[PDB]
Amino acid sequence: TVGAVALDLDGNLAAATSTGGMTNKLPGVVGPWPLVGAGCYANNASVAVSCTGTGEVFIRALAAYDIAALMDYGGLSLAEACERVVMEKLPALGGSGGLIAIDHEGNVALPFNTEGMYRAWGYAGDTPTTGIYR
Amino acid sequence: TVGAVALDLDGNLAAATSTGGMTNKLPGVVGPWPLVGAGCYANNASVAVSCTGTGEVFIRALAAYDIAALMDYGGLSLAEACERVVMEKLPALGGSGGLIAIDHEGNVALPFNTEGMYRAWGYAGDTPTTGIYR
Amino acid sequence: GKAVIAIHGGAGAISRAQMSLQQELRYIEALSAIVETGQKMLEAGESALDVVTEAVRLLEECPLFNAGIGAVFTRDETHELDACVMDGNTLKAGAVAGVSHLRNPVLAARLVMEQSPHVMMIGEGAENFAFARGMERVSPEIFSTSLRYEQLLAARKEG
Amino acid sequence: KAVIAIHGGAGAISRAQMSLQQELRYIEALSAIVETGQKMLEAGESALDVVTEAVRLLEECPLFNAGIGAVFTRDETHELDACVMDGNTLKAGAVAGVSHLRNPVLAARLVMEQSPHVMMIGEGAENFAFARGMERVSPEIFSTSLRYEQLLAARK
Ligand SMILES: [Cl-]
Ligand SMILES: [Cl-]
Ligand SMILES: [Cl-]
Ligand SMILES: [Cl-]
Ligand SMILES: [Cl-]
Ligand code: NA
Ligand code: NA
Repeated sequence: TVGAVALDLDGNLAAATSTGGMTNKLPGVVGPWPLVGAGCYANNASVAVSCTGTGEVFIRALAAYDIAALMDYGGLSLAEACERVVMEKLPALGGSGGLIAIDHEGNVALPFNTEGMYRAWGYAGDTPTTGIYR
Repeated sequence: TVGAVALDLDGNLAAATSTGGMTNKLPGVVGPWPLVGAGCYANNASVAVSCTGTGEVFIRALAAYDIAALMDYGGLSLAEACERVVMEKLPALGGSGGLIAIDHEGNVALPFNTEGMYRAWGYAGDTPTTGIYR
Repeated sequence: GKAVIAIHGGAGAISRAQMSLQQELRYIEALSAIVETGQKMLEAGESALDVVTEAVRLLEECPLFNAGIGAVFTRDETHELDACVMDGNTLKAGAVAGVSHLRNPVLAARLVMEQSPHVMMIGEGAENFAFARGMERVSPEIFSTSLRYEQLLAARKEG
Repeated sequence: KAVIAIHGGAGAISRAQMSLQQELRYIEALSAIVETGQKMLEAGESALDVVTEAVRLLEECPLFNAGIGAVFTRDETHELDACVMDGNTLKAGAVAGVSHLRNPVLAARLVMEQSPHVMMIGEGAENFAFARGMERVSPEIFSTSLRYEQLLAARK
């Protein structure tokens, strides 16, 4: 799985995700990646999110939309909503993974509960940041 | 599309949805019905929901989970969450349809913004109620 | 606590002008029978998960409703069926989409839920998983009804 | 405050089993893609076009499990999925289970823009794309040695 989220100069959010699924997957399995609200979500009112990890858990937890709803309805910060979903709710269902998120104020979060997540980010006009490990 | 929601004597919620889609649909289209959080959702913490109507809008608005999140995070009653989603948010996106919902306290709601919705409900030990029109 | 069921058979443009009371009564009688089965199962201590599975299985079997037997026709005069089920206790779910050879999609969804580590399967992969777990293969012709074929015809031109 | 973030997957990445030069191939790929998105944002390109292009580049890069470099299924096939959502209009497009589309994210965007649907699957999704001039690719153009060896190891 791969993904991207962005906030543009006009204040618009967008998200995308693409994958091959899991090595040795049972043919016909659909994970959260092509599912709006599970693998991918964007709403200018709140956040743009793209997810990666244990597919069935991100569907059950509606992880991408849950970030949005925790912020919009719960009043959580982006960082608190990410901590809640990735470090608490996903492991409680037996899930491993992470996500990338940008809110409408341009806060960015790249939470993950795995050993690694290939990731990078950067503000327009600035040097990018990259990572693999924790 | 058809569906069912229930609350059992043990306090457990469940939801199910099944469909043939739309007459004359393009082969390969998936509407909101098989999709957790769009057409079907259940969580003992909140609500069980089964949806029917404009496929694309129920996905974009994650209607079934939105009921749950409005109740759990927003503190809305079942009736308030149902009005918000079915009578305000879905029409704002051009969506037509309805849903059935039971919350963890045993309240039942059968909102729809269409001319009709084939529907029925009943408490265990009570006489059932049926409807077609408004 | 107070157990309860609700069911639906679809939302859309129903008008009184279009309907006879006998037509309406077929729908009322079917809905009443299915909700009464659900109520009786709840009263007897059956799980919410088993009750919504059985109710939707009955709505599938009922030709009046667009699910299972009585499914609408696609542009290609095919049937493509989808279903989902979710357990609020465990937050497990199962779903199938784009299946044509499974009589009761909700039962296939329950099989994904209960007999796999997955939530959603599609198309031939979903069918093959179900068949490997002993679910019967049917012809998609079993879903066809004159009422839904006439609705396809009324929506198109012939050639 | 325009900004982009990308990812190339979360999971068990082991540093004992990695050289710095191996890691740097991933860092260099991520850095190049984020820089392309940053430059598009600075130029006034839309968030939707930026995430589409970033994901298209991650698909093209064989290092990442999307598009070229997709993992293998139990049957030594590829089954690809993608989604894209516009936070301004709340429109979305998605494809699942496609094997003959080079760039699933572009097919997802095609569903969003050229149909009233959000999600299409399998051969019906492919046929929708092909009927709109998207190219049919050989199903095997995604295959790489590294992902085939990981398949062999997953079985063992
Ligand atoms: Cl890990
Ligand atoms: Cl930066
Ligand atoms: Cl690192
Ligand atoms: Cl209507
Ligand atoms: Cl009525
Ligand atoms: Na039926
Ligand atoms: Na790739």
